[PDB]
Amino acid sequence: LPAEEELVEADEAGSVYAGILSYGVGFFLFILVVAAVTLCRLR
Amino acid sequence: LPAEEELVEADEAGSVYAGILSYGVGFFLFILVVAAVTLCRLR
Repeated sequence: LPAEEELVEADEAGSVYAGILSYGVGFFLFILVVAAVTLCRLR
Repeated sequence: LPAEEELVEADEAGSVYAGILSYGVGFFLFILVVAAVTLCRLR
């Protein structure tokens, strides 16, 4: 019962740097809905 | 599910992924000055 050679995958700049994206992306979405409403209501 | 995540010292997402950050970060700065002014001028 030999073992079949199985490839491996390493994690790099995936879930590490992504933590910083939440700031730009997260703020983008929140700003889109926030600015849109605040701006629309200002009209 | 034998597979799992891991962290190691390496260089990645140098000037490649950074291109996507410009969207979040860039919009953040532009939104800060834009929203601030638009909001301030509101009242």
